Amino acid sequence: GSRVKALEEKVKALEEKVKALGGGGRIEELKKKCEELKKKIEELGGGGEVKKVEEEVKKLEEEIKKL
Ligand SMILES: *Sc1ccccc1O
Repeated sequence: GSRVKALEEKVKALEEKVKALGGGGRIEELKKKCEELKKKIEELGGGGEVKKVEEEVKKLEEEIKKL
Protein backbone atom coordinates (compact mmCIF):
# COMPACT_ATOMS: atom_id res chain seq x y z
CA GLY A 1 0.00 0.00 0.00
CA SER A 2 0.88 3.69 0.03
CA ARG A 3 -2.09 5.79 1.16
CA VAL A 4 -5.59 4.54 0.34
CA LYS A 5 -4.64 0.99 -0.63
CA ALA A 6 -3.10 0.64 2.83
CA LEU A 7 -6.13 2.17 4.57
CA GLU A 8 -8.45 -0.70 3.62
CA GLU A 9 -5.94 -3.24 4.96
CA LYS A 10 -5.70 -1.38 8.28
CA VAL A 11 -9.37 -1.57 9.31
CA LYS A 12 -9.81 -5.03 7.81
CA ALA A 13 -7.32 -6.37 10.34
CA LEU A 14 -8.89 -4.13 12.96
CA GLU A 15 -12.04 -6.26 12.72
CA GLU A 16 -10.35 -9.62 13.35
CA LYS A 17 -9.44 -8.20 16.76
CA VAL A 18 -12.89 -7.01 17.84
CA LYS A 19 -14.79 -9.91 16.27
CA ALA A 20 -12.55 -12.15 18.39
CA LEU A 21 -13.19 -10.10 21.53
CA GLY A 22 -16.31 -10.19 23.70
CA GLY A 23 -18.45 -8.22 26.11
CA GLY A 24 -20.23 -4.88 26.06
CA GLY A 25 -19.18 -1.37 27.00
CA ARG A 26 -16.11 -0.20 25.11
CA ILE A 27 -16.58 -3.03 22.61
CA GLU A 28 -20.09 -1.84 21.75
CA GLU A 29 -19.20 1.70 20.63
CA LEU A 30 -16.15 0.37 18.78
CA LYS A 31 -18.36 -2.07 16.85
CA LYS A 32 -20.94 0.27 15.30
CA LYS A 33 -18.19 2.75 14.39
CA CYS A 34 -16.00 -0.06 13.03
CA GLU A 35 -18.21 -1.21 10.14
CA GLU A 36 -19.72 2.19 9.32
CA LEU A 37 -16.13 3.39 8.95
CA LYS A 38 -15.35 0.89 6.19
CA LYS A 39 -18.33 1.78 3.98
CA LYS A 40 -17.16 5.38 4.32
CA ILE A 41 -13.89 4.45 2.63
CA GLU A 42 -15.70 2.93 -0.35
CA GLU A 43 -17.57 6.16 -1.02
CA LEU A 44 -14.32 8.11 -0.79
CA GLY A 45 -12.15 8.68 -3.84
CA GLY A 46 -8.44 9.41 -4.08
CA GLY A 47 -7.85 12.50 -1.97
CA GLY A 48 -9.48 15.42 -0.20
CA GLU A 49 -12.24 13.99 1.97
CA VAL A 50 -9.97 10.97 2.47
CA LYS A 51 -8.42 12.97 5.32
CA LYS A 52 -11.68 13.05 7.28
CA VAL A 53 -12.37 9.31 7.17
CA GLU A 54 -8.70 8.84 8.07
CA GLU A 55 -9.33 10.47 11.44
CA GLU A 56 -12.33 8.19 11.97
CA VAL A 57 -10.03 5.16 11.74
CA LYS A 58 -7.48 6.71 14.09
CA LYS A 59 -10.04 7.02 16.90
CA LEU A 60 -11.22 3.40 16.88
CA GLU A 61 -7.66 2.11 16.56
CA GLU A 62 -6.25 3.85 19.64
CA GLU A 63 -9.44 2.89 21.48
CA ILE A 64 -8.96 -0.88 21.28
CA LYS A 65 -5.37 -0.28 22.40
CA LYS A 66 -6.69 0.12 25.95
CA LEU A 67 -10.25 -1.17 26.28
S1 LIG B 1 -13.63 -3.29 12.75
C1 LIG B 1 -14.88 -4.48 13.04
C2 LIG B 1 -15.01 -5.23 14.19
C3 LIG B 1 -16.05 -6.14 14.31
C4 LIG B 1 -16.95 -6.29 13.28
C5 LIG B 1 -16.83 -5.54 12.12
C6 LIG B 1 -15.79 -4.64 12.01
O1 LIG B 1 -15.65 -3.88 10.86
